[PDB]
Amino acid sequence: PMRRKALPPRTEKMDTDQDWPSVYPTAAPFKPSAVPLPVRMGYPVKKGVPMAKEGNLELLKIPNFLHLTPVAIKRHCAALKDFCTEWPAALDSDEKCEEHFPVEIDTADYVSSGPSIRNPKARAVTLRVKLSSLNLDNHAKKKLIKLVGERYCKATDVLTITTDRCPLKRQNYDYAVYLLTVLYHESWKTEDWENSK
Amino acid sequence: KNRAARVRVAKGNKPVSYEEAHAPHYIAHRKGWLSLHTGNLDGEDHAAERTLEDVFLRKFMMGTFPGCLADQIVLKRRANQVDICALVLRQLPAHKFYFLVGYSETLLSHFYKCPVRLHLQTVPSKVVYKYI
Amino acid sequence: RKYLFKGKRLSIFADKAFADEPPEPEASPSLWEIEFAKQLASVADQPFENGFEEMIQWTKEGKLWEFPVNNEAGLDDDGSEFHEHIFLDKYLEDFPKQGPIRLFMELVTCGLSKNPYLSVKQKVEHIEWFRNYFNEKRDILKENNIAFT
Amino acid sequence: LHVDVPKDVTRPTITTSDEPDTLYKRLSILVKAHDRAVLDSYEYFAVLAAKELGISIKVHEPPRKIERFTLLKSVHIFKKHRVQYEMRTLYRCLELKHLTGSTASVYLEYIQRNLPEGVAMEVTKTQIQQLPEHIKEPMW
Amino acid sequence: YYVDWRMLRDLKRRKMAYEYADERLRINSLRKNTILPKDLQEMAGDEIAALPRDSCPVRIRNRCVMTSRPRGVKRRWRLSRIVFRHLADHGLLSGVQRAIW
Amino acid sequence: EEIVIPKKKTWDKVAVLQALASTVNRDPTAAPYVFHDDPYLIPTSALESRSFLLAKKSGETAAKFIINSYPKYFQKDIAEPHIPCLMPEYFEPQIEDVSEAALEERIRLRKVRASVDMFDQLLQAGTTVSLETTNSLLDLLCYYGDQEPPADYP
Amino acid sequence: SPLSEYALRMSRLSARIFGEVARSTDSKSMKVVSLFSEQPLAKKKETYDWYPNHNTYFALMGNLRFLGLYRDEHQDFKDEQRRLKKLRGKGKPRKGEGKRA
Ligand SMILES: [Mg+2]
Ligand SMILES: [Mg+2]
Repeated sequence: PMRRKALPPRTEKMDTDQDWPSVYPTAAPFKPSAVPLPVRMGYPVKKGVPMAKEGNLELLKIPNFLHLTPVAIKRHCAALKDFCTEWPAALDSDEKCEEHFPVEIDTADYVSSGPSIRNPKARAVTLRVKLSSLNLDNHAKKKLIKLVGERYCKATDVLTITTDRCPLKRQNYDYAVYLLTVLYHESWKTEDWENSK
Repeated sequence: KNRAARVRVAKGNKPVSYEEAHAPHYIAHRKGWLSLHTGNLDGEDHAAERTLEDVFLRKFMMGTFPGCLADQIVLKRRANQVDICALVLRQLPAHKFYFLVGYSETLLSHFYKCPVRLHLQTVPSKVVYKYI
Repeated sequence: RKYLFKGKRLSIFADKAFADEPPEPEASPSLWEIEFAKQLASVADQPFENGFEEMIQWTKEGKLWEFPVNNEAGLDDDGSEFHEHIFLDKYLEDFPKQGPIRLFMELVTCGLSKNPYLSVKQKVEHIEWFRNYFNEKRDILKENNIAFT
Repeated sequence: LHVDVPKDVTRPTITTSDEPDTLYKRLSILVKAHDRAVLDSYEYFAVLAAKELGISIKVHEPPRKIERFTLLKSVHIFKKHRVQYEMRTLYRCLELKHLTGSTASVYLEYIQRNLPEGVAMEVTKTQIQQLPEHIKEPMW
Repeated sequence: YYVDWRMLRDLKRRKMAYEYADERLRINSLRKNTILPKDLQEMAGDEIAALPRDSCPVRIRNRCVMTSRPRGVKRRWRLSRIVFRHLADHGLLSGVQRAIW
Repeated sequence: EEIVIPKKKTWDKVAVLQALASTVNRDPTAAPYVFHDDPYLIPTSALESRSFLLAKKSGETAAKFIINSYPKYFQKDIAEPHIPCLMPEYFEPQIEDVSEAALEERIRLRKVRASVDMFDQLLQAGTTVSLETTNSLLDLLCYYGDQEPPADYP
Repeated sequence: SPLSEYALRMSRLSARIFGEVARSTDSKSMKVVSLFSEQPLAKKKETYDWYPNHNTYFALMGNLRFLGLYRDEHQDFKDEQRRLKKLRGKGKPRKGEGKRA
């Protein structure tokens, strides 16, 4: 019962005009038997060369991009084009967007490594609208600016409503829209006590 | 004198691997990190839980592949996937490795509730960086 | 000659002007139908051919996260709404409409509205606890001129 | 494959809905890592992917953060002798512009699924929408 | 088996504080204000006292999860300085290196 | 004046992976993906190919046995979203009372002999049994032909 | 400066909109809002799950060692020290039969 003998590395059978994307379709660790390159890594000893690929822990510790090569990325994006949709041509500038879509909703996603996909910061939502875009009478704009306090910035004329109190992002998003509606309608309303300013 | 993670000199007959040869102050200079997760990055959580999983995962692999490990394992976490890259000596028959891979993967996927994969690169014998 | 679809047919059956009239789940899936479906899957069951096919199977089984990442995937708080979490004064009707107890419960429900770590059901449980507590202390409250329920 | 090639490869079904699509004015992707070289390789992969899908992208490097703490070197006494440790965080910000919601989902999936180990992403989508219909008209 | 009997006592303190968290919150709220009658506040001061001592969350001590060391712990990793240095000096902590500057 | 917003396309969660898979082809110089990508672990012959996979399937069964026999150690769930397929399985009835409902559980678990005992016991008491429930019992018995479902264990 | 009627009535109109405390509340009584807006210390996953389940690890690995699928060098080392010690006659006495009666 002799010990088993390892086969010769399959890099020997790889042609120089092969389809490398097929060799590394997805993210994998560095395999010295599949990567047909004489790469060396390691601080060399005096009168020594850097270590070879076979049995090289340092090359294994690297997050290689062999699966992501310029030929693969172009072949991948060619397939992914059918998913994309075209931005409306008319909105060629940021000022043009402010005209037709004055409300800016900021939402943040977080990607980390672990068993849990939960992040506490993902619930927060931020609404930013310019008071110029809102139809506000001279009375209304003064009332809107006093109620919002520091949320309004005179330099930029932007009202910032940040809502994180509710557990979910869809709840916090709907709450910020609610806060704007009440502030807008309340600003137009005139109360008798306002005549005493 | 500093005694931390330093394989001391003998009489030139002690084989040491690349990982063993370099003392702690060469970390991030000549040798990298054995585990790569996002839990020690700034403004990131769950460093303690990733670190505890690493300690166990290393003790598990040593016992599950006793005497068959050529060097310390490399742990790579991407999303919820865990990837274990181990240099293993060619001592055991080939079919035994297939059994231990199926067993160790399924057992650790039902223990941490994540997809766990084992990547084995077999060496004929331990690779010696230098004799110290 | 041996035309596959040209020639005489059995003609025992007639053209299906009506098709699939009875629903496929005429009854809840029986053991016979549940087991046949498992065998149909095995007919085309081949091993993974690359990392993509392995990841495809893991995703269908829930093992691998869905992309793009949603940090609130599968996390719905009883299908509630923002107004349910924020406006909680409906539950304070049983309490006195004015007085010290109302002033206290106002502070309690204000904090609960700003609590993102509790569901509406849990927040209501906090309010209900105080209703029963003050009911028990009716005699001490009456001495202090506070009338509860 | 030299002679044996797939004939009609199956492609996923993409069905256009009747709901309007989201409009992202901006989409900032802040990747973090302990290694600068990994960010450089990821920056090249992400910028190439955007250019191939028609997306407009810009890149800058936010200043790095180094967090240092001190510990006691000995197990017992010898207070004056310490050992210090640090964790380095490096950033690469990919600022995309004028993306529909379908283009941002496919792109983010593709680049998030290819996120190297040890790299953390922080997407900051900025949607643009009209005014609420109630707000549009003042009602007393 | 946990590391030692001290870690065992700490673990139980942590599980009895989780059981009594809502209760000690609701009762203690009645005391941390100036809006309720002092008679009720004096009585709530005793209901909170009557709860078991291990329900109190200030009797929890953060110990190294692997050696049960009461002091010297780093809260981000839950390890003592001695255990942390062993993992850090071996390249096993992801991104932790020595600080040279 | 009014801008025309494009209609959003939609696709399945696996659609993107399927698109990327379509690009790549089989590697002519590599063994099937099932087999480990190491020269020492590549199946030389057809006998080793089947033996290597049976050793893999055997190791998977050894883990599933331990998980299903010591479930208390595999119960802490730290995965959000929750992954049902990575939790211990339970196949023995946990309803002790002898009722039509308890019989229904055994039928759902597909135990043949235990269900017959509880059905006869239900008849011995004479308690009503629904015709639909009585049919679920016959399905299990008729399909498995009065024999306990085949399984492998110590 | 003082707050005039317009200022005070505007402040209450704002608080009513943003769900803030509307009345004049002492600093002491503002703790009730804090207590019920913040997760208590004992309910945070860091506190109640501070430790790994040491019983699961010690039990699971022991069960695997008895099934032959795991090897504990430390335990095998101890098992031989006990075997040798019993031969030398220094083994553990039986309970209730200790040196002292
Ligand atoms: Mg001890
Ligand atoms: Mg303390």
